[PDB]
Amino acid sequence: WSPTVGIIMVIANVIAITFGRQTIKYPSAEPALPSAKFFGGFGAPALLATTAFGHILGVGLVLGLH
Amino acid sequence: LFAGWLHLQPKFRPSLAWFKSAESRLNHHLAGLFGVSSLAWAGHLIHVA
Amino acid sequence: LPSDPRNREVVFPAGRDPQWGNLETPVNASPLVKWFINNLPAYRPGLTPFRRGLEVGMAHGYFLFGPFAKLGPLRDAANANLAGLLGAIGLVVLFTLALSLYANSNPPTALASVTVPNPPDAFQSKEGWNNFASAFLIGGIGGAVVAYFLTSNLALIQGLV
Amino acid sequence: RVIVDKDPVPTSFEKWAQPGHFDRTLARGPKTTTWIWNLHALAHDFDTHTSDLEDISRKIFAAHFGHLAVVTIWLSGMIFHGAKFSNYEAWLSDPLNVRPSAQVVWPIVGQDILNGDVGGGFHGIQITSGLFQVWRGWGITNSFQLYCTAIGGLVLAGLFLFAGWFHYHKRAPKLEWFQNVESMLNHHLQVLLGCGSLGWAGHLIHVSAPINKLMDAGVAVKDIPLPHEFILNKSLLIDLFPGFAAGLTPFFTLNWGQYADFLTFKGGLNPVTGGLWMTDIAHHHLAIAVVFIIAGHQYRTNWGIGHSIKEILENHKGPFTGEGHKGLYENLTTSWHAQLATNLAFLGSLTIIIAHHMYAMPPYPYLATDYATQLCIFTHHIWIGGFLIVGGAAHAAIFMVRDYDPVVNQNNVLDRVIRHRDAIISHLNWVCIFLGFHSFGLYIHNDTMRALGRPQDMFSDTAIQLQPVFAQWVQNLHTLAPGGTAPNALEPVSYAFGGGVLAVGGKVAMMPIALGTADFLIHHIHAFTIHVTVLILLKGVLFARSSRLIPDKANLGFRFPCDGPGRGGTCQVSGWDHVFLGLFWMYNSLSIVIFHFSWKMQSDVWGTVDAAGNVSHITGGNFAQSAITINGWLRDFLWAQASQVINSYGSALSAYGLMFLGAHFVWAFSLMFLFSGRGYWQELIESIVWAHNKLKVAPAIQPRALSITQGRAVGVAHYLLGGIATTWAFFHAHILSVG
Amino acid sequence: DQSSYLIKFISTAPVAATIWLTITAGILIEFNRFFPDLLFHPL
Amino acid sequence: ALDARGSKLMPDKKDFGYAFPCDGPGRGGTCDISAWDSFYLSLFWALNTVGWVTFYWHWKHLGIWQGNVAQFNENSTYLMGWFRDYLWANSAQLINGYN
Amino acid sequence: TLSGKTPLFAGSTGGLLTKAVEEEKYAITWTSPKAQVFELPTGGAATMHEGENLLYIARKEYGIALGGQLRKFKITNYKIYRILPSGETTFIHPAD
Amino acid sequence: SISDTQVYIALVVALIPGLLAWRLATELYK
Amino acid sequence: SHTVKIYDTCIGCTQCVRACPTDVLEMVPWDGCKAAQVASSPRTEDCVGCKRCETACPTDFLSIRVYLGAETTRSMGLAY
Amino acid sequence: ASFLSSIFVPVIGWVVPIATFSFLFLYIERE
Ligand code: CLA
Ligand code: CLA
Ligand code: CLA
Ligand code: CLA
Ligand code: CLA
Ligand SMILES: CC1=C(/C=C/C(C)=C/C=C/C(C)=C/C=C/C=C(C)/C=C/C=C(C)/C=C/C2=C(C)CCCC2(C)C)C(C)(C)CCC1
Ligand SMILES: CC1=C(C/C=C(\C)CCC[C@H](C)CCC[C@H](C)CCCC(C)C)C(=O)c2ccccc2C1=O
Ligand code: SF4
Ligand code: SF4
Ligand code: SF4
Repeated sequence: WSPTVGIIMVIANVIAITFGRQTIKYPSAEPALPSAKFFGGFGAPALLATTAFGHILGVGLVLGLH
Repeated sequence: LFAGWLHLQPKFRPSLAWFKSAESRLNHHLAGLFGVSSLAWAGHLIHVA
Repeated sequence: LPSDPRNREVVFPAGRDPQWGNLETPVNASPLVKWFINNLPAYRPGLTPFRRGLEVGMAHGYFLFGPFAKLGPLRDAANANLAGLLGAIGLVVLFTLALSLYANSNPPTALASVTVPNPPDAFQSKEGWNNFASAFLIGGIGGAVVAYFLTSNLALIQGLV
Repeated sequence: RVIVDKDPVPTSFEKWAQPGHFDRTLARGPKTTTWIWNLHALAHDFDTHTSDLEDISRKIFAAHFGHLAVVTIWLSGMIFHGAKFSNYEAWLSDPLNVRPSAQVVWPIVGQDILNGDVGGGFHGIQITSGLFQVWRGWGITNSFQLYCTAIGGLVLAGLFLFAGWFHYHKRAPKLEWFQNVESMLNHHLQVLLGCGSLGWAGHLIHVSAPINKLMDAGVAVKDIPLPHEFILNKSLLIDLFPGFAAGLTPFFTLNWGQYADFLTFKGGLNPVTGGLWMTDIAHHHLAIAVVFIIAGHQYRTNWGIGHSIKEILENHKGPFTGEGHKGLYENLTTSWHAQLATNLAFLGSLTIIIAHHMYAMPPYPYLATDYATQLCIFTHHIWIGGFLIVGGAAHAAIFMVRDYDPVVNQNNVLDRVIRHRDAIISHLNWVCIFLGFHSFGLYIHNDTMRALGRPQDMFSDTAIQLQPVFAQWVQNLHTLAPGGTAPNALEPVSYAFGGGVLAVGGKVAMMPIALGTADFLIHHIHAFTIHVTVLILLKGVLFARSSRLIPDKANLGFRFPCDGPGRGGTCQVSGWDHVFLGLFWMYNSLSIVIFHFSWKMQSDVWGTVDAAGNVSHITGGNFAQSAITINGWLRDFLWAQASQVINSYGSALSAYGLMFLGAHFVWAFSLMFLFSGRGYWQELIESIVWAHNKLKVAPAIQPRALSITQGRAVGVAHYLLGGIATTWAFFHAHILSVG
Repeated sequence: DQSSYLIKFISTAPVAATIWLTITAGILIEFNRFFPDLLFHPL
Repeated sequence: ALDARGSKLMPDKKDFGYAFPCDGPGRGGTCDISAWDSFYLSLFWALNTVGWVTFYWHWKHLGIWQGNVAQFNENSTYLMGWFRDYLWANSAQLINGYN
Repeated sequence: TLSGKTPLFAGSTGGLLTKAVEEEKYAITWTSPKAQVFELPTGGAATMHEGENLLYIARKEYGIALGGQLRKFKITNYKIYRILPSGETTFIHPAD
Repeated sequence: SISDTQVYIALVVALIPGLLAWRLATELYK
Repeated sequence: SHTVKIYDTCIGCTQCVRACPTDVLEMVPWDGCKAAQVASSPRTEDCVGCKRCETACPTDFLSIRVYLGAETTRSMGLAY
Repeated sequence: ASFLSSIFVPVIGWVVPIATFSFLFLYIERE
């Protein structure tokens, strides 16, 4: 029973947590098919890993807060 | 009791220059041991006590 | 819980000869275990072979009062504890035979393990094993009487303490 | 990284003509009758031919399409036989009275008496496989949905059989396609398991649970609409399941509490069917599906991110275990038996968990109502799970002989169990002996105390308690979990722990199973017969390459009879022979699990509920004071429950009377191979070849006795066949009569 | 000749003995649908 | 008895005495080849055959001693009547010796 | 004497037993071209040295089962002795 | 007061510093 | 120990010497056969009764034969 | 569970000093 309020971008923090976390933590981090150009040493699959993990780390958090 | 055992093992055993780094104790103990713990107890009073 | 700390090991081999069929583990050579086993009366330095079997008989004769008196057939009757005394004394005698039967058969020499670096020198002669057998019967019977004396009146010692 | 060879093997009938083309020694032609048995033995053993792992792996992957075809032909056959030759449409109207039946028997020799009256104007064999519970659980209403499924299965059986031709004889993969185990685990965990359970979660919500809710109202069978009208006419997904008008937007605004009508957490049994709630299975397979799609994004592929298994295993090492798990990647990415040992000991152990998690939590409509079905589903997958664990132990011993390498497996955890393998076995030898006396000898104690007229000295509920404290406690935690450690549930995970009695009509669906002194003994018999089975199988794995008796056992092979009569005698030293001895203990262990089940459930669970809630069990409640003596297992279980299997002549259970005696025969027949030896029977044939030489009927292919390994293999195959089929025919004729 | 390999496959040991024992068993089955219960010759 | 002095698979069996295990895994293996081993296999049959002569003795007389000759003459032609009316039915007094 | 190096392994439970004190004990020496991984007949893997090696084994059966395993390393120089507990070393393999 | 059960949890948990105090006091030498 | 009898029918195949795992057997020169050598068993106190030597011999019937005799410690195959 | 006083207090009163003093006396008098 949590409709989208304007301040439900908790996941936008959670996504911003993730690639701020996982930039310094990947072993390879620039495989192929880059997003040219984009800040941070990412390829396109590495950045859509962090935005996918933050979109999963953020869904459990909003439901945790009911 | 585990921490004192751990910091006697040879690569976990601190060097001499770690002990005589006096400016770094004063920053961590004043801000953290004194300051955060006084902040945490103020969090304990307001939320709980 | 890093020990030495990310390194190194404990199963170094027995006596630094890997071609011997034994290893040093934390059950072999942990110095609380090695101190315990070396100081049982079978292994303690400075004991007569009569003196070794005297403590071994008092210990094994002590707890064998237990399962006869509380699980035997007479355990509901008035002789519930006397049935455990005759069973415990009656089975030390069956062990006194087996010690004397082992001793008279020209018994082999005792081993030397890794937690015990020597056999205690009284366990290689027929005369040495016979003193161990004569002590076991004396201490085994006496160790079962003192278990019979304590458990037969449990309300009295607890009132007198 | 897909690279595929173009036409390696020409499709021809050339090699169908000469038999045994695969091996160079065996293709030169038969000389004795030993050649006939080695053709059928070395047939699907593709590893013995070459050293080319690329060539062997293509045969292995294509033959795996062959086994997928015969399962689909079998499965679409069971739907087709259930379409024509069944009473499925008469079973749906009254599952409390109509018995599940297929397999109408041709009437030729008087075997039309096997077509007995199951109810519904239909004569046939009362099935116990439970396919009517599955098809109702799928939501099939009429026969035409069974035809198009079965005809659809026959098409799907043809695509598997065509691709097996295609991916071997036409377009075969290279080696490095197979060793992409990071790429394999990502597709197989996500698309097969995750997307398979996500798609099936869509099948309960839109299709199955609307139909099974209309069935529980007792509306009709024909008047329930077709399940594609539930998708078209959305007004019928809103009469039932009212949390549906909000549509698709509460999924994406994270208003997942809007969906609380049809993704529930009811946690218990449906009081109408005695099965699980269909809405709980919907939220199950959906929540199952999210976890698999996430966890299948773990291993590294062509796009850089992800874990590497060669870098996961080599980090996990400790002080005790030296190099740890360093080197186990090369064992599991080169050898096929190391994969086959792992995927079979853990799928066989999974199958036993499925059997325990389906009798207490019956997942189908009217499954716990039919006692004849629920007994046989357990006892089926028990045996299927037990053969595979012995197979994982078998194909691990084959790994140690052929595929073990000292250079890779230096000082890792595989190497460190071969240093202390004497400490492993002899400490396991003690526990098997310790559990033998203190579990079975407490039955021999109770046999003698009751025979001596001393019932007060027994290990029973009355005389000397042995109450299972550590399992009576865990039942009290799982009883009190709703409201406590899992507040969102209503009843427990099952009623086997606590709760109450749920009756469906008259028959008990599930009752709280109370553990006592007899349940202490028989759960420690189980630990005894399992640790002894481990003792035999692990000794064949650790001592596969050598021992103190044979220092070069891996030089001889996995499967050799002996090393001669010397050293006292060295017969049955091989790694094959420890698989041979473990099949008996597997038979011994699993026969008591299915005897514990078939008499605890009849004495303490199953039965008929009266009006006031009094539960009248099948055997009157006699497991307590009779499952503590071996006389009681003989009197009240084997003797008393066989009064329906041997008195069944002139009735529809006549075949179970014939399979009961006919399996006592084949069991006893197997002892001729086990007890006797080969060298007797070769001498006897020499006196029969003489009478065949005299009248000039001498065969050109010389007769030989069966070899030493084969005479053991024939003697265990005929042993396990007649011993299980005795129980197969005993469980059915007892429970198709009292159920 | 691809057709000769099918005559040569139909005359191996298990394939010929499957067909011949099927014709043998089918004669005994279709004799017993029409003339059943023949315990002895009626004379 | 007749092959005790040797045969094709193993000549000169007289040089090895009466009871010897085998001659190895060679020549296909020789498990239970000795003349003692043919004593050994026969005592399974000899205990079996006297089972048959004493199951049949005992159950024909249980009809004479009880006055029911019709139970044996109907049911001893097929092997369930041996299994049911003799093994199963008579062991009810026995197994209830202690309950 | 014998005077050989001992291969690299962490010890086994196979090893030697009480017979090596009491009745007899064997020992096999071989001169290896390099250091590599072989198998012990006592059980497990080991690592030979370069030059003359030495492995105290329990029975004569072990050293000839090992010598066949050394033959696929181009090592045909292995010599088994019989070391009695009185110190009597007997050259037994080969005969010359 | 507290229940009779909870006293035994406190005794078993107290073996964890009792073991670790014996490890520290012997790592500090004899 | 056991007893290893070698008859005069073998051909000097050297398959029995290369199969006895305790190395009981050895070849001695003998002007009879084509390969001009016969197997000999000078160390039968080491024989463990394995009958690998009877399995590997070609000639029919076997030129080598192991008679199982009194079993000492070396022929029982005991490491203890 | 007030009966634990009957089993911890005599152990600390009697058994703990007897085990400690008999260890320390044999440790200080140890060549
Ligand atoms: C933020 C990080 C941090 C923190 C939390 C600590 C914390 C600590 N360090 Mg430390 N240390 C740090 C960083 C840190 N250090 C760094 C970076 C270095 C290296 C440069 C060191 C080097 C170092 C050394 C070399 C030693 C310590 C020690 C200690 C301990 C001090 C003794 C103690 O417990 O007094 C606790 C004190 C307080 C909680 C504050 C008390 C304030 C006054 C006295 C009382 C006020 C209380 C008030 C009146 C109310 C009380 C009433 C209530 C009780 C009822 C303490 C756990 C010593 C130790 O014991 O080692 C384990 C020690 O020998 N540290
Ligand atoms: C055929 C010989 C035989 C005889 C005469 C007995 C006699 C007896 N057995 Mg028994 N038993 C036998 C064979 C025999 N057993 C075998 C073969 C087994 C193995 C299956 C057992 C296993 C067995 C068990 C497990 C138990 C008995 C028990 C008993 C006693 C039951 C009466 C009672 O209440 O004890 C009342 C009397 C006593 C409790 C004590 C009597 C004094 C004892 C016997 C000896 C006293 C010292 C003796 C004089 C000198 C040393 C012993 C000597 C033999 C060297 C009785 C003495 C029960 C018992 O009490 O055992 C102790 C019991 O628990 N038996
Ligand atoms: C803190 C530990 C502690 C504990 C638990 C006790 C407990 C007791 N003391 Mg005490 N005492 C202590 C310290 C302690 N004392 C110290 C430090 C001193 C020195 C000032 C004394 C001096 C003292 C005197 C002078 C006397 C006591 C007495 C007593 C007993 C009074 C109850 C009664 O009527 O006895 C009823 C019980 C008995 C009479 C006998 C009980 C059985 C005894 C204790 C042991 C039996 C054998 C044993 C199991 C094995 C060998 C002993 C073992 C310690 C090695 C009781 C057992 C009185 C007493 O009875 O002493 C014997 C007494 O006269 N105490
Ligand atoms: C995932 C399943 C699986 C797979 C793929 C394999 C694959 C293989 N196994 Mg393995 N195995 C398995 C499960 C499996 N096994 C299980 C579960 C067991 C335990 C019983 C074993 C026990 C086992 C042993 C002990 C051995 C193998 C061997 C082999 C290899 C050759 C087998 C062969 O050619 O048989 C050809 C097929 C046959 C000989 C037919 C056997 C027919 C059986 C005995 C009767 C079936 C009864 C049937 C249900 C009832 C019929 C009734 C009748 C009236 C019609 C091959 C790599 C052998 C080997 O050397 O590996 C290299 C070997 O020695 N396996
Ligand atoms: C009923 C038949 C039977 C029995 C009793 C056993 C017994 C045993 N088998 Mg076994 N086995 C059997 C059939 C049987 N097997 C068959 C048919 C096969 C063919 C496949 C095998 C294959 C087999 C293998 C392959 C292995 C065993 C193992 C074992 C041992 C398990 C340890 C144990 O529980 O001992 C405890 C003893 C009992 C449970 C028997 C009851 C004895 C009572 C409690 C006490 C005796 C009463 C009394 C005191 C006697 C004294 C009286 C006095 C007058 C003399 C044990 C010796 C394993 C082993 O040895 O490792 C542990 C093992 O590896 N067996
Ligand atoms: C290690 C350990 C353990 C174990 C232990 C035990 C359990 C022990 C036992 C105990 C016992 C087992 C005890 C014993 C003791 C003894 C005694 C207490 C004795 C006494 C005796 C006496 C007192 C006698 C005397 C006499 C004589 C000698 C002769 C004459 C007569 C008379 C009577 C005077 C435990 C578990 C804790 C845990 C861990 C550690
Ligand atoms: C019976 C038996 C034999 C002899 C059994 C043999 C040789 C098998 C023969 C049985 C089959 C059924 C014979 C089939 C012969 C023809 C191929 C079939 C002719 C009929 C066709 C129509 C099929 C052994 O060699 C043996 C060895 C070791 C332990 C136990 C035993 C054992 O019990
Ligand atoms: S299996 Fe037969 S031939 Fe082989 S050792 Fe055993 S008894 Fe001898
Ligand atoms: S006995 Fe056999 S192996 Fe030896 S020489 Fe003669 S034929 Fe060759
Ligand atoms: S007994 Fe036989 S197998 Fe053993 S060494 Fe002698 S000849 Fe070879």
